[PDB]
Amino acid sequence: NFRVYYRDDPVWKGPAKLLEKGEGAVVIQDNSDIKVVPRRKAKIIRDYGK
Amino acid sequence: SPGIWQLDCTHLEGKVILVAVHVASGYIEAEVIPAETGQETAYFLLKLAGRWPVKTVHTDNGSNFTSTTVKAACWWAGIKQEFGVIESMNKELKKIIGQVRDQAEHLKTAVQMAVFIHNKKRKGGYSAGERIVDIIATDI
Amino acid sequence: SPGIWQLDCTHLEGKVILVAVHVASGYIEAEVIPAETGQETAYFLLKLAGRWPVKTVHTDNGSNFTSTTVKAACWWAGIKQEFQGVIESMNKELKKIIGQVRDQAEHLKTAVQMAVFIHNKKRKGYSAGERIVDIIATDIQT
Amino acid sequence: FRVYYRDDPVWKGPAKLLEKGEGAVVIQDNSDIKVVPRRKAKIIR
Ligand SMILES: Cc1ccc(C2CC2)c(-c2ccc3c(c2)CCCO3)c1[C@H](OC1CC1)C(=O)O
Ligand SMILES: Cc1ccc(C2CC2)c(-c2ccc3c(c2)CCCO3)c1[C@H](OC1CC1)C(=O)O
Ligand SMILES: [Cl-]
Ligand SMILES: [Mg+2]
Ligand SMILES: [Mg+2]
Repeated sequence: NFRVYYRDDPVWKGPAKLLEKGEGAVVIQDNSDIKVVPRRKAKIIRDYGK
Repeated sequence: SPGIWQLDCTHLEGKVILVAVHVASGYIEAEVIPAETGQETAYFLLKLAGRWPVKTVHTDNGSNFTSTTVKAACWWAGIKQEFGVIESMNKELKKIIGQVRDQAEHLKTAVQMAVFIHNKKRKGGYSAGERIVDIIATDI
Repeated sequence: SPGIWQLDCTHLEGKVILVAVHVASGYIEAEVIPAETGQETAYFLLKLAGRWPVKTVHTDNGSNFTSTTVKAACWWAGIKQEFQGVIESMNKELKKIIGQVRDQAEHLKTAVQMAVFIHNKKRKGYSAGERIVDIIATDIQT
Repeated sequence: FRVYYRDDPVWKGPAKLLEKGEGAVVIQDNSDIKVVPRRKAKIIR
């Protein structure tokens, strides 16, 4: 439903699983690694086309 | 299938031409992009997906097609990615461009003239532009 | 008529958005052009004419629409030019969808195409993208 | 079969194509016989 794309490296990483959305950061899981990414450096894109 | 497309890049005069073909009809769309990047490729797909029911896109392993930006566009638009119709179409497009090249200053103008000529030509009888509209309307 | 279109330019973030609407269906196509000139307008029409059976285009008296470059493009593609409500109402509708999704993308051109996608895929059920394909295919098959 | 040209950066035309040379084109615009260089002419079929 939701997929998160992020930057750590200007190359955009992802897609990652959305674990939690905070007011200043998002918690994601890329592969087996849990990452905390600020809101400004993340893109939570929904499968709108469906 | 009415929703399968093939995309690939061809080159003329040092410029990058991104071509999309509707496999079931031969209908084509092309655009000269300033760089062969995932950002330009994803923007091309977003425009295409808003015009036609794009369900599956078949490309080679080009770095612009496997880029993260394209994956995000296909995910948002609900497009599935899979990795000789498009190759035969690039040569067909290149041939019409060479026949009309001297009629325009810019290559991008000749490209769209060639896309116009290809999509409007009947077999001998429907054109590729008529077939894709026919195939999609029947699917509705 | 299945071949009547309306074209007009709107502005957001200092950028020029050229919009084309299929009157009989409400289907839209938009593009952010680097300049509001006849050359950019003619190139847009050449892409549109290779896409749909464009027979008549209705515009205002903007200098880009009355330019010689656009007249040359309309002649080559066999397009008749005529010089309101539909495109004016569609510029506001497009701007409304862009404002709802603007923060989802860095570039304005990404938001315009997301809004074009949203507008053409929204049903009522019949969506605008389904209507133009249905209207044009009915003219072909009959 | 149609010639657009520049005499003024505004493109003039359409004019009738009479002859296409390697460095110039002979055209008729309105009732005038004009001769225009190749670089300042658009010969569209
Ligand atoms: C730059 C330029 C300047 C003047 C004109 C015309 C005669 C005034 C054109 C032009 C327009 C339409 C057209 C053709 C040429 C040739 C065949 C298809 O229809 C162009 C054209 O680019 C513009 C984006 C289309 C180009 O690439 O030459
Ligand atoms: C510049 C940039 C960088 C990274 C990405 C993505 C994160 C991988 C995207 C992007 C691509 C597709 C997409 C979205 C964003 C959001 C919703 C619709 O689908 C863009 C995008 O521009 C690209 C020409 C579309 C923009 O304007 O933000
Ligand atoms: Cl937080
Ligand atoms: Mg390739
Ligand atoms: Mg206007």
